[PDB]
Amino acid sequence: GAPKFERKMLGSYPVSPEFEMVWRDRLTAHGGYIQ
Amino acid sequence: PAPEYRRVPFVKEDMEKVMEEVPEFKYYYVGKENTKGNVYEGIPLDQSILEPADLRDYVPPHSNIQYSKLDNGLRIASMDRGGLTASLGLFVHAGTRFEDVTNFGVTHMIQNLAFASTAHLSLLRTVKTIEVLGANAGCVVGREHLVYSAECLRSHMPLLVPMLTGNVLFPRFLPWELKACKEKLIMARKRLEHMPDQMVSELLHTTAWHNNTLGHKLHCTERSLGHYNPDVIRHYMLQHFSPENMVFVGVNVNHDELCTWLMRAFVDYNAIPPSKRTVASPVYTGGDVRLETPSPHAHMAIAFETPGGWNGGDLVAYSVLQTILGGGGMYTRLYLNVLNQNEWVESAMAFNTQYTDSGIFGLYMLADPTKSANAVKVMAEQFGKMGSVTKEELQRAKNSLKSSIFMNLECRGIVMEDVGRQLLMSNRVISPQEFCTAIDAVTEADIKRVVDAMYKKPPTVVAYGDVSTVPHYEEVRAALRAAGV
Amino acid sequence: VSPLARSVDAAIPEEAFNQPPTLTTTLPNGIRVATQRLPFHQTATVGVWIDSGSRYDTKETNGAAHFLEHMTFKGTKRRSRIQLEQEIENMGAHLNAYTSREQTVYYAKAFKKDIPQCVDILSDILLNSTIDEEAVQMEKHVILREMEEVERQTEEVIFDRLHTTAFRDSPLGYTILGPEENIRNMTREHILEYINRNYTSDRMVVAAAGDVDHKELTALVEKHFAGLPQPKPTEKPFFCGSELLHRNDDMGPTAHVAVGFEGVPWKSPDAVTFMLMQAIVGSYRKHDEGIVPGKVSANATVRNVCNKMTVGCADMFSAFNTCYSDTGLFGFYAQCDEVALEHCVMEIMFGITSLSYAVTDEEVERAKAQLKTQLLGHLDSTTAVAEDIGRQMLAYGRRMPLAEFLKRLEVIDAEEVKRVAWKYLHDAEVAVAGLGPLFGMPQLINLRRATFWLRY
Amino acid sequence: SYGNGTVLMPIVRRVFIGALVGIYAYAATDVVLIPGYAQL
Amino acid sequence: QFHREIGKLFASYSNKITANSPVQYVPSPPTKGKVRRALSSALMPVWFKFFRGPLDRWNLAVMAKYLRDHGLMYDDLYSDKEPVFARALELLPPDIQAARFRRLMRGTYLNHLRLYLPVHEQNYDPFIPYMAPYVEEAKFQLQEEEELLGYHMWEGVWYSGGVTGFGDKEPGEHFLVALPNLYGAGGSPMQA
Ligand SMILES: CCCCCCCCCCCCCCCCCC(=O)OC[C@H](COP(=O)([O-])OCC(O)COP(=O)([O-])OC[C@@H](COC(=O)CCCCCCCCCCCCCCCCC)OC(=O)CCCCCCCCCCCCCCCCC)OC(=O)CCCCCCCCCCCCCCCCC
Ligand SMILES: CCCCCCCCCCCCCCCCCC(=O)OC[C@H](COP(=O)([O-])OCC(O)COP(=O)([O-])OC[C@@H](COC(=O)CCCCCCCCCCCCCCCCC)OC(=O)CCCCCCCCCCCCCCCCC)OC(=O)CCCCCCCCCCCCCCCCC
Ligand SMILES: CCCCCCCCCCCCCCCCCC(=O)OC[C@H](COP(=O)([O-])OCC(O)COP(=O)([O-])OC[C@@H](COC(=O)CCCCCCCCCCCCCCCCC)OC(=O)CCCCCCCCCCCCCCCCC)OC(=O)CCCCCCCCCCCCCCCCC
Ligand SMILES: [Zn+2]
Repeated sequence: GAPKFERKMLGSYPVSPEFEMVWRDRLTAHGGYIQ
Repeated sequence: PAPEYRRVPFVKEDMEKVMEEVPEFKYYYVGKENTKGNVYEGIPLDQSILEPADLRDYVPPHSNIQYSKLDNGLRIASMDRGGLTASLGLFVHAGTRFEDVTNFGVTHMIQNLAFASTAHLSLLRTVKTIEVLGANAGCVVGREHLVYSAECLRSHMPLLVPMLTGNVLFPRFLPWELKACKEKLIMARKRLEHMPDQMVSELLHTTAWHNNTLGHKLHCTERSLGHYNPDVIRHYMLQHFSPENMVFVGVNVNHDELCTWLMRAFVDYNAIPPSKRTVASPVYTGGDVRLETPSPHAHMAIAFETPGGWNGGDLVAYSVLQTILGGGGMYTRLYLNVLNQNEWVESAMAFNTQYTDSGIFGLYMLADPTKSANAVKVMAEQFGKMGSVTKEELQRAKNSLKSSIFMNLECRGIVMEDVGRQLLMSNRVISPQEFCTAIDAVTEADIKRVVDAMYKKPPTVVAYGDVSTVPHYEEVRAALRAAGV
Repeated sequence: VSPLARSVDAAIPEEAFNQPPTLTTTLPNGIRVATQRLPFHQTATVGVWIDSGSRYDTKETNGAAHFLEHMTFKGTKRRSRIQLEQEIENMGAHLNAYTSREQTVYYAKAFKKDIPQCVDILSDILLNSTIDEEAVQMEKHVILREMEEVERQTEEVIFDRLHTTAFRDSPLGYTILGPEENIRNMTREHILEYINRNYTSDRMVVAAAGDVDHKELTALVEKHFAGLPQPKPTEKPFFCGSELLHRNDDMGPTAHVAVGFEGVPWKSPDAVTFMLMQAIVGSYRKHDEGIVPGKVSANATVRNVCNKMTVGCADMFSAFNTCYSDTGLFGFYAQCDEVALEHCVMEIMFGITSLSYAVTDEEVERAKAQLKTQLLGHLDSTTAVAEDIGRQMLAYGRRMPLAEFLKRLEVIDAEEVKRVAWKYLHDAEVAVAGLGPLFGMPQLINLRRATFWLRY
Repeated sequence: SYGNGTVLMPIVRRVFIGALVGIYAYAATDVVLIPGYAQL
Repeated sequence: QFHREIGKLFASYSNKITANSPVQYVPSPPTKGKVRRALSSALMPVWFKFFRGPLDRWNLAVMAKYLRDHGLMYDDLYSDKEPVFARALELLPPDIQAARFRRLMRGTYLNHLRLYLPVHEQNYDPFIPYMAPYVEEAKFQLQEEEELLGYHMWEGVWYSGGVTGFGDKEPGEHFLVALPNLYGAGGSPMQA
C-alpha cells in the first residue's frame, strides 16, 4: 500500500493484472537519482 | 511549345501469352528448392567473390524525357538513369480549390481512402502486397493536385501500375470502410496544434483568399463530416478523374514496357468520361487575424499578393528576390540588416508561395513577446526598401540561385514530382538550362517594376502565440503606410 | 505447363552489373585517391576522409579532436578568417565537415571548373591552420553552448550513455564533446599534439563523384598534399554488461530506453547477416504509419507491440547496428509511457530472441526487400556516392560494387540467420541505458535472462 | 483461426478420431474376422 | 542437412501442384464415384417414390409448421456465436435488423406461453433467404484474413496481458487466466 498522493501515476496506459502489486506500492523519486 | 507525344494504340492479346511476361512473385515459401546455403561462408568482406563472368563494359542509358499518350487521353512521361529502384507516380488535377458549400472535405475523404477496396482487389490484400514487395507508397492532397506514388526495385513495376491506377479506375467505396476510416480526418488537424509554422501557413491562406478557391481549408471540419456518403464522393470523382486530367510519370524504367503495361490496364474497361469543366479566378481579400496560445514568442507574418501566379511572367523575379532577402547564408539582406542589429529577434525570413493563377510573397518573424510593436516597425522598414537593389547583392543572388537549381534536381523523387506538377500546370516541362537562361536575364529595374505592382492591394497580417503586445489593425497599416509601403 | 509457372525470373537486374567503374590510385607518400564518374549529373562532390576521431584522444585531453574541427575554420597562414569566409561564399558552393568516434570528414560541392580551387582550400585548412591561443580561449564559449544544446536532444544522450556504460575500459567510451572541465582547460598545445600524432598520410583518402576525371584529381592531390607528413599491439575493446539509469519524475510521462549487444567488425564475414537482422526486427511509430495498420503488419514484432492490451504499448521503437574497426554494437532504442515500459521492452527482447529459434523465410525475404529498398534508394546523389566511396575505402581498403553486395545478400536464408544469431546473441551480455519515469523499468537480470527461452 | 485462443481441442479432435479408427479395426479383427477364419 | 533436404521434398511437391493450375473456371469433379452413381440411378424409381420422396416432404411440413406457430423465419435460427454470421449481422441495414430483433422477441414470448397463433397470422413463406448476400460477403472477408495472416503457427509470450499467449486476443476467456484481480473494483475490457 501507499498514500493516494504517491500512487497517482503519470502515465495513462492500463495496468496489466500481473503487475497489480507493483503499482499499488508506487512511490515518487523526490529529487531523482542515478544508479 | 508542348511536347510531341507519341501514340500508344490499344491492342487485345491472349492472356495466357501475356502471363509469360508477368514478373515472378511469391507470398508463401513451401520449402525451398536450392539447398546450397550460404555459398560465401567465411570469406572476409575485403576479399572479393566476383567471377570474371560478372564483369561488364559500361554503356550509359539515355536520359532525355520520353513523352507518350494512350488513346483514351492519358499522358505518360519517363526517364531512366540506370538506378536499381524506380519511382512511379500518378497525378490528378483534383485539389481542394475545386470544392463548394456542398462538397467541402471530399478531397480529404478520397485521399484518406487511397488503396482501399477496388473492383478486383481488397484493401487488406492491396496494402499487404505493397508491404511484402518491400515498397513504400502513399497519397498526398494539395490545393491544386492529388498525387499517388510508389517506389521499390524497378523489376516490380508491372505489379505496381495496377495498384496505382485502380484507385481512379474503379473503387467500390463500401460503407464499412468509410465508417472505419473517419478518425484520421480529425487527427490530421489535431497534430497541427504542435506545429506553429504550418499553422501560420494555413492562417495566411485563409486570410488572403477569404471563403473562395485557394482560401478553402485542407481538412474536414465538423461541418464536413455530414456529406461523407458514397454518392457525393462518386459524383465528385465523375467530374474530375477523367484521363485527360491525369499524368503518369516514371523514373528508372524502360519506356516501352511502361507504355505496354499502362495500355494493358485501360484496354478492358470504360474510364470516367471527359467533362469540359471551368475554373473561376481567385478573389484576394487580405485582412488581419490573431491567435493566442502559450508559445514563448510573438510569431508574426505579413504578405502581399502575386498577380497572375505561376502563369505570370515574373516567376523568376520573386524567386531571385527571395534569395536577396533570405530564404528559409550569412551575407543576406535580412541577416545583415535585422538579425545582426537587434538582440530580441530569433529569426526573420522571406517566403514565396505560388499557384497556377495567383500567389503571395512576404516576411515572417519570431520575436520577444514584449517588443511586438518594434517587430512591426522593423518589418515596415524592410518592406519599405525592397524596391531597390545593388549589383553586388543581385549577382550574389543570381549565382546562388543557379547553384541551388542545379543541385536540387540530383534526386529522383524531387524530379518525378517536378515533372508531373509542371505538366499539370502548363503542359510543358522547363529544363534547368532554360531556368538558368531566364535567371540570367533578370534586371535591376524589374525588381522595382514588380514590387510597385505588388503593393497595390491590402496586406495580409497574421499573429500567433503570445500576441499580448501586437498593435491594432489600423496601427499596423499606418506603420506600413508611413514606411511608404 | 500452366502459365502461372511461366513468370519472368530475375533476382538481380542487369543494371546491378552495368555500373561505371570505381578508379583507385595510391600516391608515393601513401595518400589514396578514389573516383567514380556518373554521366547523368552536372556537378560534383569532392572531399577528404580521415581515419581519426575521438577514439584517438588521450584521457587527459579528451575533447581535443572536436575542438580542432572548430579551429580549422578560424584562419590559416595564407588567408585570414574574413578572407576564408568570403572565399567560401563567393564560389556559390557548399562546404561541410564533421567528426565521430573513428572517422572525420570534410567535403564540398561544386561545378567541375571549380574543383581545383576546392582542393586547394581543403588542403589549406587541413595543413596550414593557425591555432591561435587568443582564439582557442574564445571558441570555448561556442563549444559550451553547443554542449548545452546537445543535452536537450534525448536520443543522442541515450546513445552516448550506452557507449559510456558498454565500453568502460576503452576510448570508445569517450564522448565526442569531452567533459566540461576539459572544455575550460583546453590549450593550444593539446590540439597541436593531436594533429602531429594523427594527421599522417596513411590515414587520409580523397574521394570524388559526379563529373570528375581521375587523372586531374590525382594530379591535384599530388600538387597540394605534398606537405603531409609520413608515418613513423592493440587489443579488442572489452564489452561490459551493465545498466546506467537516470530516474526523473519531473519531466512528464514518457520514458526513453536503449539496449545493446556486442556486434562484429566491419570486415567480419557475418557483417551482412547483421545488417539483415537489424531489418528483420525493424521499427515502428504510432504517429506516422504509412498505409499498413500495425495490427495487420507482416512484421511480427510490430504486430505484437500494437496489439498489447488492445491499445498497444509503444510510442516509437527502432533497431540499429553499428560496426567499428575492431568491434560493434547491435540493439534497439524505444520511447513509451510510464506504465507501458515493461511490455514496451520485453516485447522487443522477445523479438530479438526469436531470431535464434523460429524465424521463417517469409520474414527473411520481406526484410531483404525492405533493406534493399532502403540502401539502394539512398545512393542517388553525388554526395551520397562520394560519402560511400570514402567510407568503404577506409573500412575495407576498397569499394565493394553493387553486384557483389546483392550476390552476397541473395544467398542468406533462414537457417543462416538462425546460425549467426545463435553464435552471437543467444545467452549474451547486454548493456542498458534509460531516462525518465523508470519506476516500471525491468531489472538488468530480467533483460539478461530474456536472451534465452526455456521453451525449447 | 487467426485471433483465437482455442488450440488444444483440435488436437483432441484428431486424437479421438484416430483412436476410434484404431478401436474399430482391432474390434473387427478380434470379434469377427479371427473366428470367421475358423468358419471359412 | 536434414532441414534443407525435407525443404526440397516439400518444394518439389508444391511445384507439381502449381504446374497443374488452370487459368479459368473449370467444373468440379463429381462427389461420388461412377459405381455409386450407377447404383443410385438404377434404384431411383423405387427409392424416390417410396422412401426419399415422403421423407423430404414430411421434413418441410414439420419445419414450416414449427416456424409458423412462432412467427419466425428460417434464417432466424442462426446464432451470432458463429463468427461468419456475426460479421453478416454487422453488415446488415437498419430495417432488416430491426425486424429480426422484433421477431426474435415475439418468438421467445410465444414459446414461453405455449399458445398457437391464429391461422391468419401464419400465412407467409418462412424459407425466404434474406441473409444470403451478407453471408457471402462475410465468407470472403474472413477467408482473406486466414490467407494473409493465419498461414503459420505464430510464437508469443506466455501468460502476459491477461491472455494465455497461444493466440487469444480477449482477456480472461480461459481458466488459467481467470480472476485477474485480488483487490480493487476490477474493470471491463470494453472501457480501456
Ligand atoms: C506436493 C506437490 C507439489 C507440486 C509443486 C510443483 C511446483 C512446480 C512449479 C512449476 C514451475 C513454475 C511455473 C511458472 C511458469 C510461469 C509462466 C511462464 O510464462 O513461464 C514461461 C516458461 C517458458 O520460458 P520462456 O517463456 O521460453 O522464457 C523463459 C525466460 O527466458 C527465462 O525464464 P524466467 O527467468 O522467466 O523463469 C521462468 C520460471 C517461472 O517461475 C518463476 O519465475 C518462479 C519460480 C517457479 C517456481 C519454483 C518452485 C517450484 C519447485 C519445483 C519442484 C516441485 C516438485 C514437486 C514434487 C511433489 C512431490 C510430492 O519458470 C521456470 O523456470 C520453472 C522451471 C521448473 C518447472 C519445470 C519442472 C518440470 C520437470 C519435470 C521432469 C520430469 C519428472 C517426472 C517424474 C514426476 C515428478 C513429480 O515456462 C516454463 O518453462 C515453466 C514450466 C512449464 C511446465 C513444464 C511442464 C511441467 C510438468 C512436469 C511433469 C509432471 C510430472 C508428473 C508425473 C508424476 C509421476 C508419478
Ligand atoms: C473403464 C473404461 C472407460 C475408461 C474411460 C474412458 C474415457 C474416454 C472419454 C474421455 C473424456 C474426456 C477426458 C478429458 C479430455 C480433456 C481434453 C483437453 O485437454 O481439453 C482441453 C480443453 C480446453 O482446450 P482449449 O479450448 O484449446 O483451451 C486452450 C487453453 O490454453 C487450455 O487451458 P485452460 O485453462 O483453458 O483449460 C484448463 C486447463 C487447466 O485446468 C486446471 O488447471 C484445473 C485443475 C483442477 C485440479 C483439481 C484436481 C483434479 C485431480 C484429478 C481428478 C481426475 C478424476 C478422473 C475421474 C475418474 C476417477 C477414478 O486444463 C486443460 O487444459 C485440460 C488438461 C487435461 C485434463 C485431463 C483430465 C482427465 C485426466 C485427469 C487425471 C489424470 C490422472 C492422474 C491423477 C488422478 C488423480 C485421481 O479443456 C477442457 O475442456 C478441460 C475441462 C476440465 C476437465 C478436466 C478437469 C481436471 C484437470 C486436471 C489437470 C491435470 C492434473 C491432474 C492431477 C495431477 C496430480 C494429482
Ligand atoms: C498449467 C500449464 C503450465 C503453464 C505453462 C504452459 C504449459 C504448456 C507448454 C507445452 C506446449 C509446448 C508446445 C509449444 C507450441 C508452440 C507453437 C506456437 O507457435 O504457438 C502457436 C500455436 C497456436 O497458433 P495457431 O496455429 O495459429 O492456432 C491454430 C490451432 O492451433 C489449430 O491448429 P491446426 O488445427 O492447424 O493444427 C495444428 C496442430 C497439428 O498437429 C496436430 O494436430 C497433431 C495431432 C496428432 C495427435 C497426437 C497428439 C498431439 C499432441 C501431443 C501431446 C504430447 C505432449 C505431452 C507429453 C507428455 C510427456 C510426459 O499443431 C500441433 O499440434 C503442434 C503443437 C503440438 C504440441 C502439443 C504438445 C506440446 C507439449 C510439449 C511438452 C510436453 C511435456 C509435458 C509434460 C507432462 C505434463 C503435461 O500454439 C499451439 O498450437 C499450442 C500447442 C501446445 C498446447 C498448448 C499448451 C497447453 C496450455 C494449457 C495448459 C494445460 C495444462 C493442464 C494441466 C493442469 C494441472 C492442474
Ligand atoms: Zn561544434
